[PDB]
Amino acid sequence: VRTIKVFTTVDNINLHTQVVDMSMTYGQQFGPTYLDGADVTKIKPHNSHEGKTFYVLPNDDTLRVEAFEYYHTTDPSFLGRYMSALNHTKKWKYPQVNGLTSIKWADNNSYLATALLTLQQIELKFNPPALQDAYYRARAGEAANFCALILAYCNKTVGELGDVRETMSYLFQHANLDSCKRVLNVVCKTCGQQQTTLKGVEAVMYMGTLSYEQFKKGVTKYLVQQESPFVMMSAPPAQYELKHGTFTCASEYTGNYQCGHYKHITSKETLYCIDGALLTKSSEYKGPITDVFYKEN
Ligand SMILES: CO/N=C(/c1ccc2cc(OC)ccc2c1)[C@@H]1CCCN(C2CCCC2)C1
Repeated sequence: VRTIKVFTTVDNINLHTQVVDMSMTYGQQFGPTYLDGADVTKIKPHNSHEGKTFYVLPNDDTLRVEAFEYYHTTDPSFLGRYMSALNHTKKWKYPQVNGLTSIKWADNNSYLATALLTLQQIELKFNPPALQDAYYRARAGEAANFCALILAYCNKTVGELGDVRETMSYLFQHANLDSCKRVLNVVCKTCGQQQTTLKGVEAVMYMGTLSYEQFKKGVTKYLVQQESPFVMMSAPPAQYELKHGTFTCASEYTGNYQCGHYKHITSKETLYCIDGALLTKSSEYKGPITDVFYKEN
């Protein structure tokens, strides 16, 4: 009997040595099987597959535990959806722009590129090891896996239209933000002392205005005390002037012909508009901004 040695895994951390009969398909021996995102279930082993690592679906307690510990989800479809996305994201190009990893436009990924750029400029501790590992690989230039995971965790497929604010929110909900806090106080002369506190993910997000200067000053009138490493402000896309040094980064959204497109503006020594692979540098920027991110120092 002709056989080769392969490795199976669900996390690419614990590798399980397996002997495969080249006469049988991977699906008959392991079940649904993947190589770098490609479904090889109906494929028989090639000699080139010797010593390669293959993803399989967790069909036993050992693989289930390893999967849950690594991904922090029980969704049985997660790994399949992750692999399906990876087979595309691995083919995307990831150019370095101004020291930041970006994505060349493909499969309507402007929102992912903009999120990827933003994530590199804020300090975030993910709870799932899968995200934390891919996060640091993405910051180093290898972001194909991180992008595939974002798609999987957000229940979005390659090519699906997406929203940066949504994507950031759902990723924040897989992060440790327990120390973040936003204390709100009612501004009144007759109501006395009225305060409520938002803790966790709610404290790092706000919808309604883009300016932190205004948000801090007011809103009935509410005084705000913000204690978070970062804050994301979102508002309907409208013409908005981005002044250098007054923000960290921002998302621009254009809706020409109801076909959306995102660009990323970051504030470095000057303003940089990163549109996928494209880069435009300006001292001033006016555009239809919809998200602005601010960092604590
Ligand atoms: C015309 O786009 N309007 C948008 C929008 C509308 C109301 C908002 C109200 C807000 O606070 C009250 C805060 C943000 C808001 C944003 C987003 C802009 C970004 C792109 N999205 C698209 C929707 C599907 C794909 C992406 C749509």
